[PDB]
Amino acid sequence: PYANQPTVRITELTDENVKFIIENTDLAVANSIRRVFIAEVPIIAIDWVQIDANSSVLHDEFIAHRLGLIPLTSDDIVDKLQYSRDCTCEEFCPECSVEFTLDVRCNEDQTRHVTSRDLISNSPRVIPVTSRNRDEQDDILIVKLRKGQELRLRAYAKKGFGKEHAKWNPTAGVAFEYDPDNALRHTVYPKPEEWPKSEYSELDEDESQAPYDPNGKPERFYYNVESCGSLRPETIVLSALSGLKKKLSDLQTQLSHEIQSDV
Amino acid sequence: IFTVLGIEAVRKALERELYHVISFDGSYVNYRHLALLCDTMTCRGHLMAITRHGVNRQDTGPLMKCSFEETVDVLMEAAAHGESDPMKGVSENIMLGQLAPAGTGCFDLLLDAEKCKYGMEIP
Amino acid sequence: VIFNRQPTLHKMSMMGHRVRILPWSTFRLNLSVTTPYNADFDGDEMNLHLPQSLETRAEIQELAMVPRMIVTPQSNRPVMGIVQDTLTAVRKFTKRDVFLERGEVMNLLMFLSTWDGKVPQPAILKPRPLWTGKQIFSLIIPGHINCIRTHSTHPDDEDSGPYKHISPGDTKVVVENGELIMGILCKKSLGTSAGSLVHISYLEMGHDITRLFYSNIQTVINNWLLIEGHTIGIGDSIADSKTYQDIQNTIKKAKQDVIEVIEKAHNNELEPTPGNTLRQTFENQVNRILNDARDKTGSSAQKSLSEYNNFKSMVVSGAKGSKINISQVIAVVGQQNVEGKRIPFGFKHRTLPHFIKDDYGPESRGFVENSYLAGLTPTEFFFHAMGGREGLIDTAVKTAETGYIQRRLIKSMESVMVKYDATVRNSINQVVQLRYGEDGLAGESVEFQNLATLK
Amino acid sequence: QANQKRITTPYMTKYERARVLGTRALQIAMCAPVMVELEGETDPLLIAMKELKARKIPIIIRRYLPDGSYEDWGVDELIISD
Amino acid sequence: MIIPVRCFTCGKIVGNKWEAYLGLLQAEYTEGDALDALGLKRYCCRRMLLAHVDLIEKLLNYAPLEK
Amino acid sequence: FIGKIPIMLRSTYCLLNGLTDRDLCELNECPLDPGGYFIINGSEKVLIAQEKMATNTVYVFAKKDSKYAYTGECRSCLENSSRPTSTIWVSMLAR
Amino acid sequence: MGKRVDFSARTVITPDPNLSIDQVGVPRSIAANMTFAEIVTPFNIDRLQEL
Amino acid sequence: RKLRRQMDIIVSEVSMIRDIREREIRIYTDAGRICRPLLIVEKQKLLLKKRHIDQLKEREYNNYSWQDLVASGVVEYIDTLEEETVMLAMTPDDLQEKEVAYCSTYTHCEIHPSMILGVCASIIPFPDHNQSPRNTYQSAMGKQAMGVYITNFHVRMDTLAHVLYYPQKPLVTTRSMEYLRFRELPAGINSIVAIASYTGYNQEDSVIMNRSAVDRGFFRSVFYRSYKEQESKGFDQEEVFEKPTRETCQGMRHAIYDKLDDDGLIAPGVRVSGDDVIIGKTVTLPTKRDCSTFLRTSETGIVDQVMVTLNQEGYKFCKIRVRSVRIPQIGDKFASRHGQKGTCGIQYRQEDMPFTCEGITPDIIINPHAIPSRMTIGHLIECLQGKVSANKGEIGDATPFNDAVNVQKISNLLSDYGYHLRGNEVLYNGFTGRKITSQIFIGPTYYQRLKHMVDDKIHSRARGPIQILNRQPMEGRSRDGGLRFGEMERDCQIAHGAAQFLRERLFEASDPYQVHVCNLCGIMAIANTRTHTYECRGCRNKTQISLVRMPYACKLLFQELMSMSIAPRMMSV
Amino acid sequence: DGLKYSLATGNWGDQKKAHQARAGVSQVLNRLTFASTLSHLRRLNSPIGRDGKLAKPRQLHNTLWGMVCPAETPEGHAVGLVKNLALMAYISVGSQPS
Amino acid sequence: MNAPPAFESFLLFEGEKKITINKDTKVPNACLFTINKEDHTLGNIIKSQLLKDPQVLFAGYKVPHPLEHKIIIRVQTTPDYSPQEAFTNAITDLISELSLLEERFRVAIKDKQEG
Amino acid sequence: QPMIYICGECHTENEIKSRDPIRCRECGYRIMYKKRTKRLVVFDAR
RNA sequence: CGGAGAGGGAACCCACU
Ligand SMILES: [Mg+2]
Repeated sequence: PYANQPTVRITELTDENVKFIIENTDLAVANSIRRVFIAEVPIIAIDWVQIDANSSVLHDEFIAHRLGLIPLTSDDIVDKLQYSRDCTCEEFCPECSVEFTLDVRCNEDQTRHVTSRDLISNSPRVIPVTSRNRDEQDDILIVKLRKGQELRLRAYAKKGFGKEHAKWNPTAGVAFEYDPDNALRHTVYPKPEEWPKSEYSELDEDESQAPYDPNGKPERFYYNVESCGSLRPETIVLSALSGLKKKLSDLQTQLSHEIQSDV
Repeated sequence: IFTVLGIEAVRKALERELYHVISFDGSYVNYRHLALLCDTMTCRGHLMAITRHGVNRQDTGPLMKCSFEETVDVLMEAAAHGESDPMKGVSENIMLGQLAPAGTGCFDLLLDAEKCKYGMEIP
Repeated sequence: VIFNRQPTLHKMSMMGHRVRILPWSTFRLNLSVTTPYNADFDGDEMNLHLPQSLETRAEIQELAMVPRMIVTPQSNRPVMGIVQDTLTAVRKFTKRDVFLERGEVMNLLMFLSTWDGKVPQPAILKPRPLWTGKQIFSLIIPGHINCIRTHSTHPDDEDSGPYKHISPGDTKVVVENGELIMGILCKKSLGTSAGSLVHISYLEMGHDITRLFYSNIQTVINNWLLIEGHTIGIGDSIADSKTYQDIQNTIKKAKQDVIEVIEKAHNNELEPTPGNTLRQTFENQVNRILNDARDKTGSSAQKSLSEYNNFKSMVVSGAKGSKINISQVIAVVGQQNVEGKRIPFGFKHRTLPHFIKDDYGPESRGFVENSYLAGLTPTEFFFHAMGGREGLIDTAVKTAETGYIQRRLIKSMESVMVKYDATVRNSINQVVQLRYGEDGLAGESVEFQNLATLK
Repeated sequence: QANQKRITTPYMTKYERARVLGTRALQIAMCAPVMVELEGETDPLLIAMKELKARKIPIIIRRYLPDGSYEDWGVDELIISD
Repeated sequence: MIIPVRCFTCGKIVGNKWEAYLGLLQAEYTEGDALDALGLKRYCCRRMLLAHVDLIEKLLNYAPLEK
Repeated sequence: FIGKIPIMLRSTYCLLNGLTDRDLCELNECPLDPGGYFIINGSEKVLIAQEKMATNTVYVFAKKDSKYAYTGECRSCLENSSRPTSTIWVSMLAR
Repeated sequence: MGKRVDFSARTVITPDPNLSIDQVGVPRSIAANMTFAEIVTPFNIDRLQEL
Repeated sequence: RKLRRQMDIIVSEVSMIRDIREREIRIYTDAGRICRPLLIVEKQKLLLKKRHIDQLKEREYNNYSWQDLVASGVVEYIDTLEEETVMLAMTPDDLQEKEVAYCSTYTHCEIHPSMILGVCASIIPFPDHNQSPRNTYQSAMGKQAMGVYITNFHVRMDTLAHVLYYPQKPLVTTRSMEYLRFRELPAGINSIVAIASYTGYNQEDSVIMNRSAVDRGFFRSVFYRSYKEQESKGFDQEEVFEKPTRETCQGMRHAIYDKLDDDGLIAPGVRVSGDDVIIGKTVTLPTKRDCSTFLRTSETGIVDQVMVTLNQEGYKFCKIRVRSVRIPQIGDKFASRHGQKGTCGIQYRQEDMPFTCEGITPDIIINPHAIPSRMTIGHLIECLQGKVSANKGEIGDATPFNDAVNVQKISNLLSDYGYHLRGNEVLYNGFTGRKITSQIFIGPTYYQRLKHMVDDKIHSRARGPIQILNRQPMEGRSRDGGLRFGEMERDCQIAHGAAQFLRERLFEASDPYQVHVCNLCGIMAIANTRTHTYECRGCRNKTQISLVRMPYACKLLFQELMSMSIAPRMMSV
Repeated sequence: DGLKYSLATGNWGDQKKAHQARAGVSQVLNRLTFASTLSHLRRLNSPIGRDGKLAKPRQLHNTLWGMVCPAETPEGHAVGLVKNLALMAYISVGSQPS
Repeated sequence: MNAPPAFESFLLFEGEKKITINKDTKVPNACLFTINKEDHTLGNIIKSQLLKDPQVLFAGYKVPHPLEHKIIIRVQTTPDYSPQEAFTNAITDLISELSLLEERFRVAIKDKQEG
Repeated sequence: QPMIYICGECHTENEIKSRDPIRCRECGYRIMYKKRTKRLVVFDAR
């Protein structure tokens, strides 16, 4: 009638992704972890775009959308910021937003590529993902400019999570897999021989799927959390766990208050 | 069949031929509707084909029959012959914005003041 | 509100509804209600009328509400049925080998509105508690309903032989005391047919109870479909490659038979059928051979069909498709017809400039020996396009006649009604029938029955 | 016609049920005195439904026969369908 | 028009991969080698560049509205 | 001067005839635009091709319900003369 | 016989399995434009005043 | 034929036809003969040779064009007359070889059978694997799929202009698209579809979309609408563009006119909404009355650009184009390249959406119950070849009659990339995390977004504007009109037996009206309500007068009949 | 003015006989998609009366192989009457037979 | 124009309650828990943790409508045990599970970094 | 009051008052585009 | 100054179910 004891071991750690396995937990708990990974991990993305000039061939809302999809390096500032709906201030302050500026004009006859490098933040640590790639790769293109064309804009970056908009989704690919060999047979293969073996499967080439066990329960949940570049893949999981824990704590507080008010 | 056997045999044969096309598809239509159609098509002793040549000939009313393939010849004929429309149809009361005798309008509602004695108003 | 799809053909096209406010900007109606309206959700638009006076609001409430309009007086059948995912999922759910875990049973029962909060004793208590799909559909079925239906794949010899009341194939749906005892529920059980389970439910329990029955079926079955899943794929359309060889052999012998019939006709060795000329009897022989070949290839396709196939999982449930659709997808598209005959000689005594003159062979006159998987050779593609063009033209042309027929019928009978004398009279009180339907009985409250004392 | 000669059905048809309910709930909406003690419900249509179920609606129905005659059926006096 | 910033399905950043993809195609690299040289393992991300038509270049051939 | 004839785009006397893609872009025209349409009151107009029975050819038909069984028609036109299609029928009576 | 009517809306229909057969989903834009006339009574007078 | 094949005197378009059993030999030269090019076949061999193919492959340097190919006597233009008297072969390899002889007397061969298709039907992948009505519907809906319709769409001030943000050339394509330039101006996005029944919101031919993909820009588009106006028309009634000022101009809406500039127009880049003035135009009143153009109700866009110029009469002329982006919402009509149309039924976020072993969540989920009756096997083969192509790095080839690619080859190619050979995958439930018992068919398929958005069709009414002749509600979404309670809806209400509802629909909800009619003659009388003087001339009664409630259309029908000398007399007794 | 009126309105004839002259010619170019523009620029029309119960003109004829698209046609009351043009199908322009 | 705001999925209105508790009259020791502005993310874990308690006779969740933002959790427990205390024990056990998982995951990260 | 416009051809900002013929002071080109507005525009990145 | 909103119509064409 109590909680179970989960264990985690890391199978691969990289600036791009984290691959690991969680043991001795529930399928619902694992799915909710995978689900907070996509939905309820707050990051910093720009949500307020003011365009002072746009002579490009991509219109203003197109430019604003492409700007908003640009990830921003927010590893620790997202924890110390506040939601703009919760901050006591007016329109924007440094305590709940980050100002961005973009003033590019094409003057030479060569086509000018407006990239995320051209975005100048007010906070030096909250920047796009052009931070470090040494140990050649390009940067996120925004728009291309013809000679004489320009665009000037000022933007603010808010704190949000992927349930509002997909631009606050810190993860690119969250691989989820449990029971790679169909021992539980939660899925039914009409021809198991035609199905390729999973990466985490432990079977010889002779055998196609694990023998059925009626007593089995879903465990050994395999994750591969791939970061888009805003948060580190290792801290995405920590932030998701903290967010789920605080959400559960808030629900418990509301329930306790309601019960003590009903009694 | 009308020329050889008579109107009642016409009704049965018309029912059979009208059911043949519907049941040829395997679909079913209740006998209620086939009987009603074959009756209203043969309730006047002659073959009342459902056209402007059979529906407008019966003395239903100029207002009723000026809603179907008509509304000029019928109205001028009625004006010329001084015909009176009793307004007992449905498409006749519909034009004048009146309750058609069609259910919820086929009857009248009256107050039973004896049963009004009971009951009281509350704040 | 009263809510209709504009091409109103019958009184189950303008039906009352209760308004629920939903965020986005589209009308949303339940999927059983799709069938009466003839909706498709493929870009359909439906217009909604709000009764303004409270009198007419109450009138709509008491006359034209959709739960009250379940059974038509047109053919004394229910009009709404389980359709298009819920029907297939019910067929897959009420199978004999369907077992639900404790958590899954609780999740499904949470979607039952007419549930007493009492968990039934599972069909298996040990080694571990498992329920059955029929055991949950029994809770779904309201009140105490008793009906007996037969599944689509019910064999004929089963009733005559033994195992009559213990079905090996789990056919012969039997519902007793409001509880599904045995049988797999299909179109012929939960659809719009006469005497179906929903029809018995409407005739026994109230219209509101049958409304709740639709709601419970759809919610719980669509939520079990989250676990079960239902698809269709390119692998569902492939054969064993021995069935491919069988189909090729059937096609080849059919082509040889057509060729030898052509030879007999050319050498004047073919005797005309009495009542027919030589041309039409040759046409009859060719059509018989081609139709027999197509039927044999189709039957081979269904025999090769697997238990797990999604095409079969749809056609057996009757939600969508027919048994000839699988044949046209897998084995043979068929022979293309224009005005009932083979493809006519548009050119000079030939069909296309790729065929030799006076070529009566199956490939030269519209027969397509390829299926939708192997693709159509360009001649067959053109012939199939020309065949489907006929149906497309008919679809457009038929409307301007059928709607006119409907209007002309209505304008001849629009004032015929049942008076309080219980007789049937037109607008001028001329008696049409002394009793409605020459029995005085409503057409929506009758059933099909058998006269035992007859024969 | 007199009370002795009543040839119409003793069942309140669906059209009478709809129209009586509508025209009685309309009266309730215009603050007509209710014939049945209510338990706090405010919707005149539900009030009229409750009155119909309790057989207290102060309305009678005039059923016109085809010949021209009529019959006065009290709502309390004929059988309600539902 | 222009390459999307993120893959519609995955959400992996694809906006910075277009110019590098064209540069790799300006070599002996095939599309299948350029895509996984850029690190596109999932076909959801691969199609983002494989099926993209870059119409911004055709748009830039027109003189601007201002100067 | 007789008048001004509306002229089809990308035609042999249209101002966009034979121009290169760079020139078309300089003229704010689409190089991929196929042309073949008229600009009248600043609105693109496209002459839909109209079918008709071929001229100067003999057709023998047989209409079902008529006083004559077979009828042979040859609608005739000179080389784009002002006269319309002067159709002549040669027919045979049906007993 | 047929004519334009007030208090009528029209839009695209889309499926929704999570409501009963007697329910129909309508947008807030349509519901906020089409009106129903309620007669005031001492029962609903406070609710209608607040409305 | 010899002269026509060298273009000595007879040009290529001229067709020579020899009827053989009947001795006529006809030559046609007139205009309007429809014809297509065909290859020339001698004994059993084509005149097209490796040398022709080589010298034409190195084109743009040897300039050996199609005209030179025609001049070589390799191809001819054959119309229908000449097509009757000729023998064609579909494919030279398969139909010109030693075998059990069929013809052995061919005269022409087709270049490629896929050229029998048109323009909209040449974009269908695997069109011979579909039922023909599906192909017809796709050819019809290809004209409605939104995309970059032209490169110069920004200079093109045009009404009802639709462009998609991120068009993509299809992953699987026909070899005939490169000639339609479809890979340069495509209309659609290569979506990853999963043909599965997920929740039931796609049951009747509908579709689920990925909310996160839509947020990322999936099928997002912008709607261009242009507004034109010109000033002028009389001796003194001069039209002029200006800001209408309340004390000066008499007639004005409640709309705010501050958005206008003092010349009477809005500057581009200003947020606009329904019932907002765009062009302030006033006519002199013999003070002034405005004729300002209002933005179409419920548009709610942004002004893109404003152009001012002179028309051919030398008057000031203004056209204004307004941007309004259309984020894909539920109800928006989406379709594939196989006649599988459907409106979005629900939009789930990436978390709510099913997913593979990887994080791949389908952008689109369609009901599997749309395949078996429609029989769009081309759709399934497209969904398979799209995955094969997106994994291989190649662009898929879906030429109709290729015969070099089939389902078995595509499956074998797919099996090499670590996927099930038939395209099925094991998706996991997005809500519970349990893997779906059945395996889901999923892969990239080229879906199109059609112009039939729901925001352009939704409208309501509650006692809005009224027509002038008969006082019935107006017609049309733009005019805030009402729906037509037509003759069949009237019949349906009769069948329901809802007479009070029928009268409410046709009388109070459309045009309630009262008229006064004499009791002696059923003719309309004259009523002066304020003085309560009710007299019916022709009778001199003034005393017995009846008021009858009537539909205005009924009154106007009676007045028309009286104008036709008919006397409809309506006695209330 | 005659050319401009005829091409702008579609009434193919003198302005006095607006009802007599056949309409539908010179339609406004459909400029929603490039494929739509190409299809509208390659389109044929059969000037026979619509809403007619004679399906014979509407049917796809055998001589439509390679000159008229079999698939492409509107689904409304113009099935088979409005037909587009095949890809390599070319319409002769006429020359002197002398 | 009918599109609801994106923040509607998780933000309570003024006067709304995050949790609502209603006793179930059909069966004893049963209760319905209505949670506003939450979804499967919380409902599934709550249901799974409730199902581990042997004193819980019934536990399940549903979202009445995906367009709406609500979730209903019905809990039936054995007598002498309350559904409210069952729910709060499930929550306080799930929080402990998540905290332990956080500790173990960060330890695993630390030993994976050069270990 | 100023209402600066843009020539379509030479892209020259040229002053025009109210009720004047649409003319560019150079190049004689007769099609003018207005300007971009000065008021604030706020775009969500959604 | 009173919130003024009622804003022609005919024809043809395309398209949606
Ligand atoms: Mg439809």
